[PDB]
Amino acid sequence: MRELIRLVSSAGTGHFYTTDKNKRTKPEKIEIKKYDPVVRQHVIYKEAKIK
Amino acid sequence: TRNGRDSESKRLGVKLFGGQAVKAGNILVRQRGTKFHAGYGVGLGKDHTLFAKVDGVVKFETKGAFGRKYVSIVAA
Amino acid sequence: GFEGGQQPLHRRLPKFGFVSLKAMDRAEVRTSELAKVEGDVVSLQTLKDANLINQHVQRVKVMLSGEVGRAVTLKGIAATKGARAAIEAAGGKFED
Amino acid sequence: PKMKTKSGAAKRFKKTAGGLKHKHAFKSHILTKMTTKRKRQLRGTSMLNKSDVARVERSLRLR
RNA sequence: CAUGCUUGAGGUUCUAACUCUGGUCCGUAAUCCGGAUCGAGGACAGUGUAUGGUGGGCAGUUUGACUGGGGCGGUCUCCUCCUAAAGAGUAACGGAGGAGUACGAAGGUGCGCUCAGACCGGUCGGAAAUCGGUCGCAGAGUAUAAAGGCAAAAGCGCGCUUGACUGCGAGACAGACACGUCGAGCAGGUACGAAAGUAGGUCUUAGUGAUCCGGUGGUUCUGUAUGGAAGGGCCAUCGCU
RNA sequence: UCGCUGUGAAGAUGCAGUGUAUCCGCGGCUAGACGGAAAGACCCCGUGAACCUUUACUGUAGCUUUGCACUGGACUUUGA
RNA sequence: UUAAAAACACAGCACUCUGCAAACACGAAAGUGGACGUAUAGGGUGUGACGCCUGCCCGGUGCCGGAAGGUUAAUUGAUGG
RNA sequence: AACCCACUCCCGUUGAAAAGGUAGGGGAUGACUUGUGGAUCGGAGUGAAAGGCUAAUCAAGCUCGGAGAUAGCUGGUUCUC
RNA sequence: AAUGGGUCAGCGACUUAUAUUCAGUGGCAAGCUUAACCGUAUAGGGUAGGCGUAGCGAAAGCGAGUCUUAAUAGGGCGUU
Ligand SMILES: *C(=O)[C@H](CCSC)NC=O
Ligand SMILES: [Mg+2]
Ligand SMILES: [Mg+2]
Ligand SMILES: [Mg+2]
Ligand SMILES: [Mg+2]
Ligand SMILES: [Mg+2]
Ligand SMILES: [Mg+2]
Ligand SMILES: [Mg+2]
Ligand SMILES: [Mg+2]
Ligand SMILES: [Mg+2]
Ligand SMILES: [Mg+2]
Ligand SMILES: [Mg+2]
Ligand SMILES: [Mg+2]
Ligand SMILES: [Mg+2]
Ligand SMILES: [Mg+2]
Ligand SMILES: [Mg+2]
Ligand SMILES: [Mg+2]
Ligand SMILES: [Mg+2]
Ligand SMILES: [Mg+2]
Ligand SMILES: [Mg+2]
Ligand SMILES: [Mg+2]
Ligand SMILES: [Mg+2]
Ligand SMILES: [Mg+2]
Ligand SMILES: [Mg+2]
Ligand SMILES: [Mg+2]
Ligand SMILES: [Mg+2]
Ligand SMILES: [Mg+2]
Ligand SMILES: [Mg+2]
Ligand SMILES: [Mg+2]
Ligand SMILES: [Mg+2]
Ligand SMILES: [Mg+2]
Ligand SMILES: [Mg+2]
Ligand SMILES: [Mg+2]
Ligand SMILES: [Mg+2]
Ligand SMILES: [Mg+2]
Ligand SMILES: [Mg+2]
Ligand SMILES: [Mg+2]
Ligand SMILES: [Mg+2]
Ligand SMILES: [Mg+2]
Ligand SMILES: [Mg+2]
Ligand SMILES: [Mg+2]
Ligand SMILES: [Mg+2]
Ligand SMILES: [Mg+2]
Ligand SMILES: [Mg+2]
Ligand SMILES: [Mg+2]
Ligand SMILES: [Mg+2]
Ligand SMILES: [Mg+2]
Ligand SMILES: [Mg+2]
Ligand SMILES: [Mg+2]
Ligand SMILES: [Mg+2]
Ligand SMILES: [Mg+2]
Ligand SMILES: [Mg+2]
Ligand SMILES: [Mg+2]
Ligand SMILES: [Mg+2]
Ligand SMILES: [Mg+2]
Ligand SMILES: [Mg+2]
Ligand SMILES: [Mg+2]
Ligand SMILES: [Mg+2]
Ligand SMILES: [Mg+2]
Ligand SMILES: [Mg+2]
Ligand SMILES: [Mg+2]
Ligand SMILES: [Mg+2]
Ligand SMILES: [Mg+2]
Ligand SMILES: [Mg+2]
Ligand SMILES: [Mg+2]
Ligand SMILES: [Mg+2]
Ligand SMILES: [Mg+2]
Ligand SMILES: [Mg+2]
Ligand SMILES: [Mg+2]
Ligand SMILES: [Mg+2]
Ligand SMILES: [Mg+2]
Ligand SMILES: [Mg+2]
Ligand SMILES: [Mg+2]
Ligand SMILES: [Mg+2]
Ligand SMILES: [Mg+2]
Ligand SMILES: [Mg+2]
Ligand SMILES: [Mg+2]
Ligand SMILES: [Mg+2]
Ligand SMILES: [Mg+2]
Ligand SMILES: [Mg+2]
Ligand SMILES: [Mg+2]
Ligand SMILES: [Mg+2]
Ligand SMILES: [Mg+2]
Ligand SMILES: [Mg+2]
Ligand SMILES: [Mg+2]
Ligand SMILES: [Mg+2]
Ligand SMILES: [Mg+2]
Ligand SMILES: [Mg+2]
Ligand SMILES: [Mg+2]
Ligand SMILES: [Mg+2]
Ligand SMILES: [Mg+2]
Ligand SMILES: [Mg+2]
Ligand SMILES: [Mg+2]
Ligand SMILES: [Mg+2]
Ligand SMILES: [Mg+2]
Repeated sequence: MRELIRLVSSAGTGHFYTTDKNKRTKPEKIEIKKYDPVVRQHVIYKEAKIK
Repeated sequence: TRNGRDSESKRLGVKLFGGQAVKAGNILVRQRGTKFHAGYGVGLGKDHTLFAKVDGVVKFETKGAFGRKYVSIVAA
Repeated sequence: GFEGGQQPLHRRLPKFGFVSLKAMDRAEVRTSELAKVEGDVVSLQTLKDANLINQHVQRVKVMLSGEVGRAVTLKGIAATKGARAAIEAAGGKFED
Repeated sequence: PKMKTKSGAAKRFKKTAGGLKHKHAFKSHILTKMTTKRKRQLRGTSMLNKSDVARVERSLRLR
């Protein structure tokens, strides 16, 4: 089953997104570009642990 | 008996009929699929909902090829 | 609060906020109440000589309501910007 | 003697000049599967419904 | 490593604590009880307190509803069709089927293209593979049931990509409440395209669970003499067949 | 304070139609007055009660393990 | 005070516990019964004169014995934050 | 036979009697019957065991208190327009 | 032919205290009113306290505005 993850911004701010993924089929970490409200720019987000 | 199931009713159908006055943002028809297609001044939602982008009068005309049915808004 | 066994409102919704104990020593005074002290000096102890504030109040602020009656001087009492002009306009000196 | 207000009602409804405020439900957990629009519109505080004022006031001993 | 300094653990021994429902003296004229003295045991036993195990010996309680009586059997939340009487809604232990997910591309955008099937010819396959031609117009397809849709294809392929964005939100639909559904537009930053433009997930409708409590990341709030902290609040998120 | 056939909260002395019948006792018999007696014991219901059972839940008397106190001396083995 | 029986008791049989301040029972305890008894004795359990007999199973749950190993309480408090 | 008991039939059932009577019936030197005095009791006693008995009361006596327990259940609720 | 009542006479069931909301009727009025208590004792005093004259915010706080927000944009609540 799909397991929850967290996407945390490359900026020093603690802002994060949340989603889920297929850990068995896609093992590589998700490296997405999203909008950071705190700094107000589009930056890079990286996977972490939802727990 | 192995049958006792059903689902709640969704209240679909025509909300504003022909000749009626619409305000922008009003919901016109609730659908599954596009039984009515959006005409002038009418937009389509992401669940095939017809709403109003302008003010005026409901028209309800069928026209064009393919024999479709169109909901539009005309000046009152 | 009973509803027949259905979950009632006072247990269906979340609790929110906290109670500020800082505001329990606070009082607010209209500008229309300022022309009721004995003479020309609006202080904390003079507002208690009338019944404008309780005996447990330590901080007082003046808001704009009504009209100022005379020319009073405020001793260590805060005021808003609208009340600052209203008090000052009618010769009311403001100090401390 | 004196009427005792319900403790749990006073923590969830706050009295204002515009009625009684309260927060929204369905915002405690299970929040990844929710839409951002749905969570954004459950964020503020709102007024009690006209059909709940009587039964809530009677819990707060206001009527 | 003899050696000195303390502590952990076991074994034996001694008497002096404690024990005797053992003998003889006295109180006393007394199978109680004390005191004295002999004998035995001996730092064990036993009691207080803290703690693990066992414990129907004893106790306070729980053990759902629907239902052509109750039990047994079956069901209980959500989606699609009929019943349902051409607006909505509408019951039965009425007639039929599905859900408790999937997808970082199966999402966005620009460009490009049309299926199933039949017949004819063609090297081994041969009724049916791959190939060429004619006919066909949707009898195909749609991640997943059924209904309603589908040429600007919502179907199929490729390049680039992250709008599966943040704050809102005129106005509506539904509705006992709590929840639910659609959304033009405005402001920030973006992605495709020469541009007009399109994009706030997927053709639409199932894929779900209130509060309390507790954990994790931030915070212009509070912080019981004061300065901090603990704790609390707010915002984001996690844990319920 | 009659019978019958119908009607009717569906088995009538009392309602409809009709037939019978002067007024009142006494000795007898029990077919009806859904006759008297006991707020049905059977059945179901009540977020009722008791008492009984057990590997239902949560406790508990008793029994049992160890730490500390009452509680000491010497030798010996052994560890830091 | 609707059941006198095929029910209960019984002599006989077996298992088991108990070394005496006995096991066991009543008592917050002192104490008392067992017993002024001492394993040919005392308590519990089942079967039920007498005759012939009483077969196989120790996997489950109890009880008895074992102590190597695995887990395991109060207590103590290395180390880190 | 006395004495103790209660197997059968009938009567009685508003009884002579809130468990009897008339006819028959069982034991009758014993694990017998009986008088007087004494001991054990309410989650307790006693029981050759029937859930039996503990003052005509027993799957937990009687009495006084908590107490006007609680009763989503029956019944009743009084003059006029 | 479901309950209750043989009949009479007498008794027999929406009360009281304290907190509070709405309406009617009064006193004062941007103010109204006192509680314990004192008392020449239903007077008079006693205005500690309660409600009103200002809201918004979870709060610090700001105030005819405030909160959300990067936003004097929108929107919620409030104001003659
Ligand atoms: C059933 O037959 C019922 C109760 C009998 S006793 C179980 N009849 C009563 O008359
Ligand atoms: Mg059915
Ligand atoms: Mg069905
Ligand atoms: Mg239906
Ligand atoms: Mg859209
Ligand atoms: Mg429930
Ligand atoms: Mg005052
Ligand atoms: Mg409270
Ligand atoms: Mg939620
Ligand atoms: Mg939150
Ligand atoms: Mg003894
Ligand atoms: Mg002695
Ligand atoms: Mg002695
Ligand atoms: Mg000695
Ligand atoms: Mg010892
Ligand atoms: Mg010990
Ligand atoms: Mg002990
Ligand atoms: Mg018990
Ligand atoms: Mg029990
Ligand atoms: Mg138990
Ligand atoms: Mg209890
Ligand atoms: Mg109880
Ligand atoms: Mg119970
Ligand atoms: Mg339960
Ligand atoms: Mg039932
Ligand atoms: Mg029926
Ligand atoms: Mg039937
Ligand atoms: Mg049935
Ligand atoms: Mg069943
Ligand atoms: Mg119709
Ligand atoms: Mg219809
Ligand atoms: Mg209905
Ligand atoms: Mg199913
Ligand atoms: Mg698709
Ligand atoms: Mg071909
Ligand atoms: Mg086309
Ligand atoms: Mg409507
Ligand atoms: Mg460009
Ligand atoms: Mg809880
Ligand atoms: Mg302090
Ligand atoms: Mg401090
Ligand atoms: Mg903190
Ligand atoms: Mg009839
Ligand atoms: Mg009649
Ligand atoms: Mg008849
Ligand atoms: Mg007749
Ligand atoms: Mg009559
Ligand atoms: Mg008649
Ligand atoms: Mg007649
Ligand atoms: Mg007779
Ligand atoms: Mg008769
Ligand atoms: Mg009868
Ligand atoms: Mg009764
Ligand atoms: Mg009854
Ligand atoms: Mg119930
Ligand atoms: Mg019980
Ligand atoms: Mg213990
Ligand atoms: Mg000990
Ligand atoms: Mg006999
Ligand atoms: Mg017997
Ligand atoms: Mg024996
Ligand atoms: Mg036997
Ligand atoms: Mg036998
Ligand atoms: Mg075994
Ligand atoms: Mg074995
Ligand atoms: Mg063992
Ligand atoms: Mg006699
Ligand atoms: Mg007898
Ligand atoms: Mg008999
Ligand atoms: Mg007899
Ligand atoms: Mg005879
Ligand atoms: Mg005889
Ligand atoms: Mg006789
Ligand atoms: Mg004989
Ligand atoms: Mg006696
Ligand atoms: Mg006694
Ligand atoms: Mg008792
Ligand atoms: Mg029995
Ligand atoms: Mg008994
Ligand atoms: Mg008796
Ligand atoms: Mg009882
Ligand atoms: Mg009693
Ligand atoms: Mg009573
Ligand atoms: Mg009571
Ligand atoms: Mg009545
Ligand atoms: Mg009258
Ligand atoms: Mg009659
Ligand atoms: Mg009846
Ligand atoms: Mg009647
Ligand atoms: Mg009745
Ligand atoms: Mg009845
Ligand atoms: Mg009667
Ligand atoms: Mg009034
Ligand atoms: Mg008035
Ligand atoms: Mg505003």
